[PDB]
Amino acid sequence: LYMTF
Amino acid sequence: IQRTPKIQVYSRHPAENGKSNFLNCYVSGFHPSDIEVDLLKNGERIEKVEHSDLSFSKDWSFYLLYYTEFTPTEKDEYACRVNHVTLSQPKIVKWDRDM
Amino acid sequence: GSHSMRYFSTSVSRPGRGEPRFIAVGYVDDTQFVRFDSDAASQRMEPRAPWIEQEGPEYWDEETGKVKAHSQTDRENLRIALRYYNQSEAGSHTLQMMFGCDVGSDGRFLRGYHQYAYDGKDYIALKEDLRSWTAADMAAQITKRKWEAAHVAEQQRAYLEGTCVDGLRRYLENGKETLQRTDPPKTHMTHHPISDHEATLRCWALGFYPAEITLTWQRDGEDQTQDTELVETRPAGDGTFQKWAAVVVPSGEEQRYTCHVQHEGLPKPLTLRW
Repeated sequence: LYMTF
Repeated sequence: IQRTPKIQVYSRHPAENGKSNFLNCYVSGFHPSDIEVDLLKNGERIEKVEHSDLSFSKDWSFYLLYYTEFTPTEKDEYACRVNHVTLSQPKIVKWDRDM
Repeated sequence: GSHSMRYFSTSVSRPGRGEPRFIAVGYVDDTQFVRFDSDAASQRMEPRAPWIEQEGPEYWDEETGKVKAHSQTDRENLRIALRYYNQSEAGSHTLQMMFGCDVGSDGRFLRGYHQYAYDGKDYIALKEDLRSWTAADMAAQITKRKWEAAHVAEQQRAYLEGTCVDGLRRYLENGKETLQRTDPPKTHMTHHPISDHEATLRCWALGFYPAEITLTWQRDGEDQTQDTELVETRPAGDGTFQKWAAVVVPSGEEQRYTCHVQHEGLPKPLTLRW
């Protein structure tokens, strides 16, 4: 079963 | 960072003339990921060669398996040719039945 | 024993070639199970192992949804990284990410991982406490402050303690016959004279799973560490692994050397002698 810098 | 590939070329099973088999070229420990890996039969590039999905180790360096089905004979020579930014000319590693 | 699940992903920017290539792969222990390739025609998460195909298309619909979202995030992260390091748009750059969990033999959560590398070096990583971040440089410290303020760690801990562990337990039972198997190494020795007075002894381990193994040469019981030639463990391509170890011995003294093979599929360590 598999926000920015 | 730049890391040169480690290269191993080898058969899935110990080679027996006339018995079908798989020829492998395993490249690992390299960065960046763009690399070209060809399997050669008597100097000639083998046409149908598959490879594993790009993955990497705990230290972030990449590894790939290139492979093709083949039937060894006593006369035929095989090699792997690896082309990577860290290499001024492609490295050609010959297949040795005992390595 | 213990088990682990890992998702790996790589993003490589190619400025004149269009948008970055994104490749993700999942693993249970040493066995790959899923893959996604952004350049592939499918645009789906695809099965790479027999035991994962029995999942329904709602699993696949959700998994390719989440992996597609990841490729978009890491694409924007590649551009943010260019700004932070003040790098030109000419160059190709790489963003790697790993995440996943370990469980014990009773299936309990042991460890979890969420971490990134930029151009092959550590960028930011979640600590073992799963509340704090390790920033590797000044650029990563900006990301750390941003994620501390947004409480990113709490989300990841929830995923890593809950969803990751449940996925891993399920795959382990559904794939019990391949994944909980143990294949012992098939071993043998080769012997080649290299001169009048010297010969090579090579000790082979073939067809073993999982990859972890130890091959050691001794002379009269003394470890030959510095004098042993050793190759990295390598995949055979059928799901098993191979390794060998070699020493150069004086001709006629072959019987003084022993090769020792330890693997978790062997009842007891193996000793080979030419």
